[PDB]
Amino acid sequence: ATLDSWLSNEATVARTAILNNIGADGAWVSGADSGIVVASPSTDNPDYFYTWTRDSGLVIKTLVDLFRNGDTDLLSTIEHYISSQAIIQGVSNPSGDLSSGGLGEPKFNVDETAYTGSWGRPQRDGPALRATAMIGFGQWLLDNGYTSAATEIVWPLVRNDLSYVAQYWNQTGYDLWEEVNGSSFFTIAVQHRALVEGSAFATAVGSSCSWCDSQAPQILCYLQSFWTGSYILANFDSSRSGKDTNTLLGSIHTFDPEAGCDDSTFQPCSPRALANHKEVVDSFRSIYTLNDGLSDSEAVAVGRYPEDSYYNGNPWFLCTLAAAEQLYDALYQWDKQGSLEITDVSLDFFKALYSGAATGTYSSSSSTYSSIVSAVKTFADGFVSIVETHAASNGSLSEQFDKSDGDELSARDLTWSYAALLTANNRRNSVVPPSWGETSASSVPGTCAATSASGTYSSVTVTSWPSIVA
Ligand SMILES: *[C@@H]1O[C@H](CO)[C@@H](O[C@@H]2O[C@H](CO)[C@@H](O[C@@H]3O[C@H](CO[C@H]4O[C@H](CO[C@H]5O[C@H](CO)[C@@H](O)[C@H](O)[C@@H]5O)[C@@H](O)[C@H](O[C@H]5O[C@H](CO)[C@@H](O)[C@H](O)[C@@H]5O)[C@@H]4O)[C@@H](O)[C@H](O[C@H]4O[C@H](CO)[C@@H](O)[C@H](O)[C@@H]4O[C@H]4O[C@H](CO)[C@@H](O)[C@H](O)[C@@H]4O)[C@@H]3O)[C@H](O)[C@H]2NC(C)=O)[C@H](O)[C@H]1NC(C)=O
Ligand SMILES: *[C@@H]1O[C@H](CO)[C@@H](O[C@@H]2O[C@H](CO)[C@@H](O[C@@H]3O[C@H](CO)[C@@H](O)[C@H](O[C@H]4O[C@H](CO)[C@@H](O)[C@H](O)[C@@H]4O[C@H]4O[C@H](CO)[C@@H](O)[C@H](O)[C@@H]4O)[C@@H]3O)[C@H](O)[C@H]2NC(C)=O)[C@H](O)[C@H]1NC(C)=O
Ligand SMILES: *[C@H]1O[C@H](CO)[C@@H](O)[C@H](O)[C@@H]1O
Ligand SMILES: *[C@H]1O[C@H](CO)[C@@H](O)[C@H](O)[C@@H]1O
Ligand SMILES: *[C@H]1O[C@H](CO)[C@@H](O)[C@H](O)[C@@H]1O
Ligand SMILES: *[C@H]1O[C@H](CO)[C@@H](O)[C@H](O)[C@@H]1O
Ligand SMILES: *[C@H]1O[C@H](CO)[C@@H](O)[C@H](O)[C@@H]1O
Ligand SMILES: *[C@H]1O[C@H](CO)[C@@H](O)[C@H](O)[C@@H]1O
Ligand SMILES: *[C@H]1O[C@H](CO)[C@@H](O)[C@H](O)[C@@H]1O
Ligand SMILES: *[C@H]1O[C@H](CO)[C@@H](O)[C@H](O)[C@@H]1O
Ligand SMILES: *[C@H]1O[C@H](CO)[C@@H](O)[C@H](O)[C@@H]1O
Ligand SMILES: *[C@H]1O[C@H](CO)[C@@H](O)[C@H](O)[C@@H]1O
Repeated sequence: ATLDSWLSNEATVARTAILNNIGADGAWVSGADSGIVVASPSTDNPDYFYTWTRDSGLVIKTLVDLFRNGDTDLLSTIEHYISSQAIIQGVSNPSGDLSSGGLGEPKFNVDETAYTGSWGRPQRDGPALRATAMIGFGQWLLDNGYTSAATEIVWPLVRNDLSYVAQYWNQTGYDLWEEVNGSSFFTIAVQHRALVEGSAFATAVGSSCSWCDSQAPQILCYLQSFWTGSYILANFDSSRSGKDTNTLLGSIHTFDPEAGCDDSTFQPCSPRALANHKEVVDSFRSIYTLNDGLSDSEAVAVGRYPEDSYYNGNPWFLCTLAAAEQLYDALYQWDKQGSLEITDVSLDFFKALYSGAATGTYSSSSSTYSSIVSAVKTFADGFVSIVETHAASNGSLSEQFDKSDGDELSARDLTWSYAALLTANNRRNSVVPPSWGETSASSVPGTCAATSASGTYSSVTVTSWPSIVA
């Protein structure tokens, strides 16, 4: 009643707020160039008035999906983004130049100039995310007869990012939270996905990605090492416990609606992703006063990692939403399959929600299935109610919400917060993203090798966009 309604409304605010944070007509970000996604309009305490390759990549993939589903008015936004990326790719920065590491640079100034101070660089997820966002649009272009745009503009840009992923996946860098210098799950997971989908896209435009092909199975191989036997290790080279919403994000951003409950790829309904979900969420239950009194069967406010001290370490809107989004994704998957399986690995996850849980297979007409899917949906929705509870009255969503009183804190109107609302809502409604080919890319090689493949680098110039109609 309350929730369903709040969401319809929030989805509208979320779409507007996002556009307000994109140049060069964005109402909140005067100064940002055309196609530049600003993290937040907050210029002071904290200063988030920059454009991050990850943030923009995530937001744009979200907008691309809205567009393909009928939000035709987002066309110019997407086109501006792509054109801005042709320029950014060639900007010389502390990470290097186009062909010498430049692509791994985390953030840039909104005016498209390099950010030259000290930063946790490089961040190798960036290029994989940007490539995923473009491939989605490039697919639309091929399907609607704009073959030339797809082949001469998108492909060349994706080609750069994919060469980067193939070349450096096997090197340390900073995590998505920009603090741990090592090897991180999220990064590895989104890289694997980009290579696979880059390869298919390349073939579709009449070309190839030999380096996509040789490296994908190796990244997948390596990805298996993050499973500890209990949960997904967020990063190697860390002294933390390793329980981090990074791993939830990793699953949801690599969710393929055609995939079964594959452990190799950590799908939302995979026993490993389910076991992981409980361990990560449970880590926040006793550290936030806001969670005081809630039982193990109830949704709680979720932060990044239990050890977080950032602004004292508080719940984040996007983290809380990720916790719900994974569940909506699993429900979808179970429904499509027509069954749900409970294993020894996922028993704790299920039992906390449905105390009569026992291992076995449960068809969709079975009493147990109905019992579990209801409890799961209720649980997922509870995460969303927490968000509704703490959002501003006009719908404004901040980065964080206070661990004790739930007031909004840290960067205001965070673009990533709004994109996270949209995808969770979509998933809640059975609106899923296009497949990335997970079904021909979940086989793990017998032996993992520490390797790379060098692709090719070439600067792209976007002279003009054909007069596309949608
Ligand atoms: C829902 O409603 C909310 C509530 O109104 C809307 O949010 C508000 O949006 C406006 C813009 O439309 C923001 O205005 C901008 O404010 C900053 C200053 O912000 C700091 O100070 C604020 C006030 O400080 C005093 O008053 C408060 C009020 O009670 C006291 O609490 C304080 O103690 C002080 O006494 C303060 O409110 C701000 O806090 C918010 O942000 C922080 C940090 O991110 C959060 O932690 C907080 O929780 C809180 O959310 C903040 O501390 C100005 O700097 C901005 O001016 C720039 O932009 C103008 C145009 O937008 C321009 O005219 C100016 O010249 C200036 O331009 C410069 O900066 C731009 C970048 O932003 C550049 O692009 C530009 O080139 C140039 O360099 C602006 O005035 C409000 O801060 C914001 N308020 C809140 C509470 O968030 C919200 O948008 C609505 N949502 C929807 C979906 O509609
Ligand atoms: C480049 O690619 C190669 C090839 O894929 C990568 O090499 C593999 O590296 C993984 C990760 O180190 C490694 O797996 C380790 O094997 C050890 C021996 O079998 C294990 O002792 C070790 O255990 C850690 O991880 C477990 C989960 O897998 C945890 O349960 C366990 O507690 C350990 O975790 C703690 O210790 C680590 C230290 O390794 C610490 O950083 C953690 O934060 C945590 O505190 C691993 O299982 C494979 O054996 C390697 N494979 C090969 C063929 O050598 C290489 O890492 C890649 N390099 C980069 C930078 O990407
Ligand atoms: C993931 O993909 C592999 C093929 O690479 C399949 O064997 C598996 O069944 C799943 O579809
Ligand atoms: C599944 O396919 C992979 C490649 O994607 C192989 O390396 C593996 O051995 C299995 O045949
Ligand atoms: C890394 O290793 C693989 C095989 O182990 C090679 O094929 C590759 O060229 C790189 O040297
Ligand atoms: C990636 O790194 C490998 C090293 O294993 C090189 O052989 C390859 O040329 C590329 O630089
Ligand atoms: C990897 O190595 C190849 C071979 O030298 C280069 O052409 C490519 O630019 C990348 O550096
Ligand atoms: C790698 O390959 C691309 C395209 O095949 C070239 O344009 C580039 O100069 C490099 O040789
Ligand atoms: C490498 O490839 C790009 C994309 O086609 C060109 O713009 C550049 O001139 C070089 O041939
Ligand atoms: C490719 O890179 C060149 C510089 O090497 C740029 O001038 C061009 O704008 C594109 O970014
Ligand atoms: C795109 O094309 C222009 C030439 O028309 C180059 O100068 C630019 O670097 C990019 O390759
Ligand atoms: C538009 O025009 C420039 C100059 O010829 C090209 O380099 C660019 O790739 C696009 O075709």
